[PDB]
This record gives sequence, structure tokens and C-alpha cells, in this order.
Amino acid sequence: DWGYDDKNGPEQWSKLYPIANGNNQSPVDIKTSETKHDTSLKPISVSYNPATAKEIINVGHSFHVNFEDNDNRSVLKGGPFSDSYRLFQFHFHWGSTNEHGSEHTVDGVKYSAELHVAHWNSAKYSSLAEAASKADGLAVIGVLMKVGEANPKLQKVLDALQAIKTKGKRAPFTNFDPSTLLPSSLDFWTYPGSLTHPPLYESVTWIICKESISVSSEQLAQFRSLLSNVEGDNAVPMQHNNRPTQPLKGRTVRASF
Ligand SMILES: Cc1ccc(-c2nc(SCC(=O)Nc3ccc(S(N)(=O)=O)cc3)nc(O)c2C#N)cc1
Ligand SMILES: [Zn+2]
Repeated sequence: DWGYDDKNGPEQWSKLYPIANGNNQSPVDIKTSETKHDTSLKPISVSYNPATAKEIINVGHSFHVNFEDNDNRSVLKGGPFSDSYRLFQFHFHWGSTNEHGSEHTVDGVKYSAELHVAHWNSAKYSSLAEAASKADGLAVIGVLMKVGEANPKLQKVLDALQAIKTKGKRAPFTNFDPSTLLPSSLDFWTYPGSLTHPPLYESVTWIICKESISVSSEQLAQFRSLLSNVEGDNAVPMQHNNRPTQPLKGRTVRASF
């Protein structure tokens, strides 16, 4: 079973997932002196229906908030896309201390956490399963989370975690629009990349927001107090789940700004 421990963690993933050492791996360090302003990039447009929010789940290495993805009620458009992308999930990554925890870095700076809002190409493909095997199948919005003031927009999410404390627990999570978590500016970087954990498929168009959102030290502690163990076992806190940055291998990061 893959994880983030020394034995099952990012450094070992290449043994069952050799794409780990591929040419389009994520995350990356965004060097602002090497980005290329692209005039053809349209603004990002999100239109999410809060009725598509379904369920929150403890998946052992992280937690996921899933959405109903049977129709186009909740869609991403614009940016580098011709196609509409259908929201299916959001989740976070964090680190063992405030010093690190983001997956993407900007000019070598590490943030405390990172929000991923994940979508699949419903213009071209008819399921997440089909879309995840395609170079153009997935679109993920990444938002860097900078330790500081408590973020009240996180409140429904953090309040839900006490019902999913241990691995495999799940609960209804309804009437939530995750566009409320995005920063006020949607200026972005984009590059072609991958899932940041197994199976590490090179199927993702990344959209990284230049503006951070806030999170308090105590809000991060709530993520780290989730348990990776099943109920009844010895408590094993979910201390971290961020992958180190990977080589660009000649990819261009483009800037909308
Ligand atoms: C043996 C095996 C089989 C299936 C899987 C598996 N498959 C999938 S494919 C569904 C998918 O699109 N996942 C996804 C999307 C985005 C990101 S991120 N962090 O934003 O880059 C991460 C994950 N997902 C897993 O979580 C998992 C998991 N776990 C892994 C291993
Ligand atoms: Zn992620």
C-alpha cells in the first residue's frame, strides 16, 4: 500500500509506479523569471452548484470532499481550455509543520498547505475513469495556503472532520460551493503535469493561482489530527501528505498575467 511514510512514501513510489520518474510529473517549483506570459489565455470561469456537494471521506492518507458528477451543474471553463470540465472533488495537502506543506512552490518558497479542486473533461469523455487515462482528461486548480489569520470559509469543512476521524469513515457533506475557497484574483500559472500521488498519471492540466488564501496554525492542526488508522487501532495522526517538487524536463509554465 502506497503512503507518505519513509518505507511507502514518495521516494519509493517509482517501484510500482515508474511514471514517478516521467517527463510531466507534478508538483513543480514555479520560477517566475522562466514563465512565459501567454496572451491567448482566457480568464478562469467557475460555476459550481452547491447541491452537487455529496460526501466527505477519510481515505487514510488524506480526506476528500466528493461531488455528484452525473451532469454539468458544476463546471470549470476558460483559462487554457476549449472544453468544459466537470467538478468531482476537492481536497488539501499539508506538512508536518507550518514551514512546508504545499506541493507547488513559487521561486523556492514553500507554503503551509495547498487546496486542489479537481475536474474531468466531460466535453470529450463520459466518466472520470475514462478521463484519468487521457493527457487532456483532468484539470486541477491549486491554491497555495499561507499560514496567518484563521480562514472562516474553511469552517464547514473543518467542522465535518470530527465525523470522519478514522480511515474509511464517510459522511454526507451537502449544500457547499467550493468556489467560496478560491482567492479573489484568479490570475494563474498553467502547465501540463500529473496526479501528485499514485497512480501519478500524466493526465492533469494544472491551474495554480498566483494569490494565496489564509489558514491558521490551529486550522492546520485540525488536518493533522485526522487519523490514518481504522477505528479501534492505535491512533496514527495524518502528519503530512505533500510530494516534493519534480523536474520540469523542458515544460513551459505559462502565466495569464
Ligand atoms: C492500485 C491503485 C489504483 C487506483 C489508485 C487511485 N486512482 C485514482 S484515479 C482518480 C483521480 O483522478 N484521482 C486524483 C485526482 C487528482 C489528484 S491531485 N493531488 O490533485 O493531483 C490526486 C488524485 N485516484 C486515487 O486517489 C487512487 C488512490 N489511492 C491508486 C492505486
Ligand atoms: Zn492533490
